[PDB]
Amino acid sequence: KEVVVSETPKRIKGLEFSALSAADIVAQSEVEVSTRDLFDLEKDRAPKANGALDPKMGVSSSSLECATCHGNLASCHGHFGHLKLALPVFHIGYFKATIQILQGICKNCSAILLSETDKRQFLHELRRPGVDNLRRMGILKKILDQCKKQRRCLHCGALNGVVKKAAALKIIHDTFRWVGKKSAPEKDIWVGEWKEVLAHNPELERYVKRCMDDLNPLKTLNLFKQIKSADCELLGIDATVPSGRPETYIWRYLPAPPVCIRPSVMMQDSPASNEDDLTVKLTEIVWTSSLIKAGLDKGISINNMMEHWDYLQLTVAMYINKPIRGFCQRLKGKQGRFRGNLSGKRVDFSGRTVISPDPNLSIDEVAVPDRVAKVLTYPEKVTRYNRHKLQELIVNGPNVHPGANYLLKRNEDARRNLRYGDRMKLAKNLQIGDVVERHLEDGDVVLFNRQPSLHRLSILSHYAKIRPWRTFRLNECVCTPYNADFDGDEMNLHVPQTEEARAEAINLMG
Amino acid sequence: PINGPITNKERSLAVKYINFGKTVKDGPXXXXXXXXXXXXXXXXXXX
Amino acid sequence: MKVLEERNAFLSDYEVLKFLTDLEKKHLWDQKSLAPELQGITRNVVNYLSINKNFMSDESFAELMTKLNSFKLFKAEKLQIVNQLPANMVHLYSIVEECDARFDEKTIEEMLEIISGYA
Amino acid sequence: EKAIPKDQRATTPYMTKYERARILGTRALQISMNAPVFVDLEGETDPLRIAMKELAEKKIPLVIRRYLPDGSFEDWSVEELIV
Amino acid sequence: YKGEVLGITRFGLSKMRDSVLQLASFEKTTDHLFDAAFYMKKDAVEGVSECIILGQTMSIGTGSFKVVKGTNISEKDLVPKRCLFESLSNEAALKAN
Amino acid sequence: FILSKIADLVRIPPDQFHRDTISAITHQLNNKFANKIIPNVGLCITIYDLLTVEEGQLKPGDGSSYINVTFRAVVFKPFLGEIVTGWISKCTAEGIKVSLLGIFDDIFIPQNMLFEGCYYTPEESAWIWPKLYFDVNEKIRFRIEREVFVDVKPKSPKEKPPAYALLGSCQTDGMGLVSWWE
Amino acid sequence: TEGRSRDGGLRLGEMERDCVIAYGASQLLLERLMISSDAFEVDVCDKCGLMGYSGWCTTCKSAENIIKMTIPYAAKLLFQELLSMNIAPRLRLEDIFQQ
Amino acid sequence: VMTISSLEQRTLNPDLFLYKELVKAHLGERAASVIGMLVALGRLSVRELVEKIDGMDVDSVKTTLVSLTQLRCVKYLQETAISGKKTTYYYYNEEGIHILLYSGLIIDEIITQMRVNDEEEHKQLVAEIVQNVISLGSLTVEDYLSSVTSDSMKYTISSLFVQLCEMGYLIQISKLHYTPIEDLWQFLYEKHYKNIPRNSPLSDLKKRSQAKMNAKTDFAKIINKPNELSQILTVDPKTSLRIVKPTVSLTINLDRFMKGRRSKQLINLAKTRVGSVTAQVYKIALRLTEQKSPKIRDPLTQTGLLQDLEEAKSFQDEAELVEEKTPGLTFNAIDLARHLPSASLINSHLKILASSNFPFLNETKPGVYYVPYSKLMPVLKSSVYEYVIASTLGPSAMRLSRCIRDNKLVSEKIINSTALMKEKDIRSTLASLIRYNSVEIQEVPRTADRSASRAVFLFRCKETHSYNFMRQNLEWNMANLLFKKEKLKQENSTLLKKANRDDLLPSELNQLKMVNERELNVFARLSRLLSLWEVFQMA
Ligand SMILES: [Zn+2]
Ligand SMILES: [Zn+2]
Ligand SMILES: [Zn+2]
Repeated sequence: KEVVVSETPKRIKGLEFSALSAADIVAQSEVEVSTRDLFDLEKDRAPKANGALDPKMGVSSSSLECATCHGNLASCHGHFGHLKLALPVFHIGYFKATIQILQGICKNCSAILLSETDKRQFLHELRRPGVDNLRRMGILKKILDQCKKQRRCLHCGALNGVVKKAAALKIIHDTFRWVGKKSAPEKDIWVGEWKEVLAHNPELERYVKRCMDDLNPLKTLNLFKQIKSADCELLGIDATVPSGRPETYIWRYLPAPPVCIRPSVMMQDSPASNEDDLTVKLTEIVWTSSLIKAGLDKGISINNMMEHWDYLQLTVAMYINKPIRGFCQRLKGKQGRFRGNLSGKRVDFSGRTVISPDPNLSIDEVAVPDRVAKVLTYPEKVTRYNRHKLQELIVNGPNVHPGANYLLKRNEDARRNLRYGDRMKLAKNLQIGDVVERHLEDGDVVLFNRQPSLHRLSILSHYAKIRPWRTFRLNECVCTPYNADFDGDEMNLHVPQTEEARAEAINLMG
Repeated sequence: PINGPITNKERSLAVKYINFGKTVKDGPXXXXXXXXXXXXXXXXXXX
Repeated sequence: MKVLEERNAFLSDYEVLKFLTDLEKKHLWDQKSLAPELQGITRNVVNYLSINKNFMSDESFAELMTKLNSFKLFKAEKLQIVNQLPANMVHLYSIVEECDARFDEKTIEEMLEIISGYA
Repeated sequence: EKAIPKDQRATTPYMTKYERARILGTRALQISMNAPVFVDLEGETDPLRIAMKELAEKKIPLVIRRYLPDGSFEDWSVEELIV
Repeated sequence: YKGEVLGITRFGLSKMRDSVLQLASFEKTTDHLFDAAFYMKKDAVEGVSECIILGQTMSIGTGSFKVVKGTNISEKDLVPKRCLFESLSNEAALKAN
Repeated sequence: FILSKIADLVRIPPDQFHRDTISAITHQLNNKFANKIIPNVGLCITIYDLLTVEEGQLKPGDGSSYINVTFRAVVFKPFLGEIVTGWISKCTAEGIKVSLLGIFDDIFIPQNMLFEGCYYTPEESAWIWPKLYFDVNEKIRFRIEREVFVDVKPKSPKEKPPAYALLGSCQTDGMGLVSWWE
Repeated sequence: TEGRSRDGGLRLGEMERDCVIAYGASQLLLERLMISSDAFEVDVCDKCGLMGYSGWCTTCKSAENIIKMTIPYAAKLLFQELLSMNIAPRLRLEDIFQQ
Repeated sequence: VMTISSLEQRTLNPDLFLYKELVKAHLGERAASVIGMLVALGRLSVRELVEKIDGMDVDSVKTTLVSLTQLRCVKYLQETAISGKKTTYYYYNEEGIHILLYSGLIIDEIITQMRVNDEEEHKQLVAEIVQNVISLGSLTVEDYLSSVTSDSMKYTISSLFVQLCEMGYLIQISKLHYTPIEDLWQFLYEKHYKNIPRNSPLSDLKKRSQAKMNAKTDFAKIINKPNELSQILTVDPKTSLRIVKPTVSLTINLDRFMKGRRSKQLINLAKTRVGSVTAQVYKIALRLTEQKSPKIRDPLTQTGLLQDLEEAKSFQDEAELVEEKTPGLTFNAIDLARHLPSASLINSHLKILASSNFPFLNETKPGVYYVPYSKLMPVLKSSVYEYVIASTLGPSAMRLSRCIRDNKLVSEKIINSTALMKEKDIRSTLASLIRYNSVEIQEVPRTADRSASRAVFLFRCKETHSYNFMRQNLEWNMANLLFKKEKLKQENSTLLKKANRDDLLPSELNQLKMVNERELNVFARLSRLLSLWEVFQMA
């Protein structure tokens, strides 16, 4: 019972970039979407049931029992599920690389068209122990332009042309630039095929022609299922086989995102529950997907289903790439832009106020007004010493300056905030392992800052003080480092937390 | 597909197949110098 | 957590009670001073162990080797007969592999009489 | 991997100011965790100011450990170090 | 030092550093993420701006050394003896048979 | 019972600095395993000795003492085929479940390899042999045969619990009751 | 958040970020940009480096190899963004101790 | 849910895992490592094995090397560089694992076709002899003869030894016989590029004819060397009967084993289309003429080099003319009811096999008749493939397959009319037909220039893509077949070890019969689809 658990400090080394293939997502599946469209609502109290949004996927509200785990928002993070897409719908980002993987490969054999020593020489090249990233781009280019000039197919027999990707998201390989006025064995069959066509109905073929040949996402996926092992390295894919080799670059499954990715945007000036754009996207996918799923064996026809399946690749490419964009943007466009000037946030336990001189304050001393010192806390762990005075700070109350606004017991409660009541007897126990936040006072360490930072002399650290009125006042000895003309400018204030970082600031940055 | 318990002859062939496999697993003595073009491999082939 | 080996030298149950008497002696030493969460194994071991041989020794244990030497019973049976079913007929029939077999009429009865010389 | 003996060292005998930052920080953090003190303590508050007093008499039972690029390790005692 | 003069510009900033996150940090967005996935880069998390992402310590300045206090335990009391084990056990199978 | 040899890392707080190392590491190691089950090595009971202990390190943001040591802990399993004293506890129609007081109730022997004439009855009569039978509170000798190991499900704060489970085959005569003899 | 009528805060810029780097203080940066702002824990496994919930690695069910550590919320959020798009932000771990 | 549906293993191992699966049952552990890595990375070097896996260096490598060499599971090649030293590169060797997948199947045909004698001691004799051959991987005559007991008949086992050489089957061990076809062609291509004493810079195209023609005649002597050689085997010293050379060793061969099953495929087509007697008349012909018939050996020049665009035929028809030559010239003149185990002349039964030709055989020359080995394959691949769709899906799937193969690349307009009956059900099975490849989809728009919907559609060709999908049937069938048979072992491993030591209780014998049942049937399923795959490996 209750097997032992051990722990050791762990750092991070490197990452590994790759594509998860078909094993993970289905195994990463908590639930399955199924159903279709709507919210899949229950019609009584209006909750969500299965489908896109669902209790065991994620939680957009304060209660919302997850049933996979418990403690809702304060515990659960996110869970993953998959979606079944009818037919291998094409990718978006890998599309550029998908042309390259479709380039150096035979259409005859669906195999590499290179020959002997050529392959042998390049295989020796990249295996040189040291390599620059530039060496990768150089050779994978070279080897790709080497198969351009060769008009001759190896074993597997006859051959084809090149692929120029004419169109979007429509891939067409034009067989072209055949030997001039030289009869090919395939050409005799080629022109022979059309002779049986133009015989029946001469009207249409002569009207429009010379579109050569395209490649459907389904058959090019079946064209990738031949090459395995051998060399995928010249194609840029190394196999230690956590993954199933480049069959992964075409969508079959799909990682339906948790509710931690997008929630249901809360309320309004009027009571309601509002969806977010990403929710509308994938719930629409289940519809246009099951459209092909439903009709196969029963209804419709040939030329109808087609563009609907061609509409599917338009949706997914739109999905992960009134913008209506739900994904590729928020990753790219989140609270920042680079013109050479970035943007930032997140500074807690702080304050801001104007400036004002004083002769009496020595350097490294900075007077902080008591009014902002009441709302400015700091963690303290009472041991062997503080027991005397800190228990007096508890009974003092969060009104006068020498007091404490919070208390934390080693028994790990939620927290003890002392405003509403208590005090008194509560200060009688005060076990050693507790934590109490005292008001800011003299003898502490606080670092000084000005927003338009220039050089190393911007950030400094001083002692604090408690004085009247309201302002941030410092010695007039230094106007230099912050370039302070006074005039009623603005000044940042930052107070550390742990004893480590506090001793770090004053004994070094002082 | 189809099949089932058909062709007792094939069953005997299957039994033999299992027997031949068992004999290989039990086995690993000369092997001599044969066909070795590598002096390093020939030295290890001595034992 | 890392393990340096499967199994070290075989330890039967004798010194368990002896060195858990040290664990006893250290913390509160139970019954005597009666007038954490180690109490699970503590009350458990001493109870099962001691109650057996009642209804032990020091020297005669190490002196029990004498005739237990000349026997070929090896290891698995050796440290086993220390406790279970001493000194009557078909008792030891079960524990030892191959059982009676080779020697029967007298020599095995020499086992019974000596292990009956325990209590 | 193995430690270079106390005999010979290529490292400078003095201490960096960055080292002092961690020392006072470390030891004072142990005070808040309710450790004992090896130095006489006058009546006062906080872990920080009693830590600087502790370093004044060099009562810190710590051994500074430094690393080279080749992994030749090191051993340096705080008490033996002089500034 | 690399043997060719280049740097400080987005076209020239990629010369030595193999870290994709810090290069996608200063200037780039789409390419470096997909390029590193294509060629299946690995590299490592080493530098400063690289570590402040994953939220771990730093290899320079104050974090250039490891603080230690030493126990200095004796090598004597560490070894007791196996009690009444190797005596009866082994000598039981080694006599007369 | 058997003696395992393992290694581990111990974190001792500043509070234990007043005492001796070996005494501090002891208590800590006791809070580590004790009654808890150790994977694949069997169930552990107590701690024996301490070896190899060296200078402990310190991480920047704590102030504690981290020491990596190896030690030999006393664990429990007799061997594949050993017979050991015990007695039954509960029952249904599967087979009898024998519990050894002092270690665990985990031992359960279903009736398959048992004597040819054994059967459970809904009549509330436990078992019957074509000799006699017995019930709870009476001592039982059981032999070990099969052993299985599984992982653990996540803990749920306020069935498949086979953390450590042993079963056996008693068919050889003279097992299950000690008063049949003598 | 930012501004007024909600709640306040302050600003640490990259221009300013280099200043505290120039002092060479590692400890100050660990507290301010992690503990002081957003502190988060993420369950990760050594094999198939990824993120998961509780004791489940999901796609592989083990609970034996899962190690729990700390890491900024922006990191995980960046990973959940990347990973949903087709890329692998895999993570491997190593022990600091044992020399 | 629960992953027990085996979706985990489904995606990531085409080809590949096949090889190291079989050798795992053979040996396992280290043996599966090297071969499995030899496949994935292809060409491999001795030092390179150590780097990747950290495979217990130099203890396993040297051990696995000689282990794979005796059974020749690795293709060996050695050369040097302009810099210096030496290098030895290993390849996955032919199919030697498929032979391990064969085993008794080979010995089957060995026993069955060894008749024209009648039910002799041969059964228990050569069963012991052949099983000793394949297992060791190589057998010298004398050292093997030493294994035979003394004070008995020594030529009793040698009664059939020189009869093992026979016509096909076991041949001698010769030199470089194991060698990459690409490499041996390049090594033999030396003395060709190398040959000219600064002759003259005229007609650069003559360098083509020079090297090629001289390579082809030098290639023929090498490939026909193992084929037919009477030197070693037919040695006949006095004071005895014909006895094979005690020095030169032997090895089995691809010749008549791959031929025997190929004839069966022809028989299965024969027997279907004619009577049982006609199948026998056609059989007795094939048995005599199978020796000089290349058949399975047909291309022999294909692997290892380019063909051409232009000269492709001049290559192909050069093979087709020698495929015209040998069958026409060499093969048997008309006989009359040779022996056999209908009186007068049986050629009348050939005439009913004559008047009816399509789909297959019945090619005649004046004075001599024989079955072509070239034009026979297309109608052979047709039938079998059509029977596959017949077996897998219903009757509707059949009819539409040929409907696309009558004419070519047409729309649904004349298809709906000319196919059978109903639109909706056709669209149903059209989706089932277009489900996995094999009809593709056409490429052309109707006046949209690739823009949008309502464009014309056509169904066309794609043979090799309608072929390779039967090559995906190779591994994944046998995979789970053999795997869950092996998983049946480790699960029952505790039982099997108890059974082996016994060689008791009601329930122990129950699970003993269980596994043995599953064992038998799963090997019968193996050989079944085994015969199905073998016909789909060509054209
Ligand atoms: Zn949850
Ligand atoms: Zn090709
Ligand atoms: Zn995992």
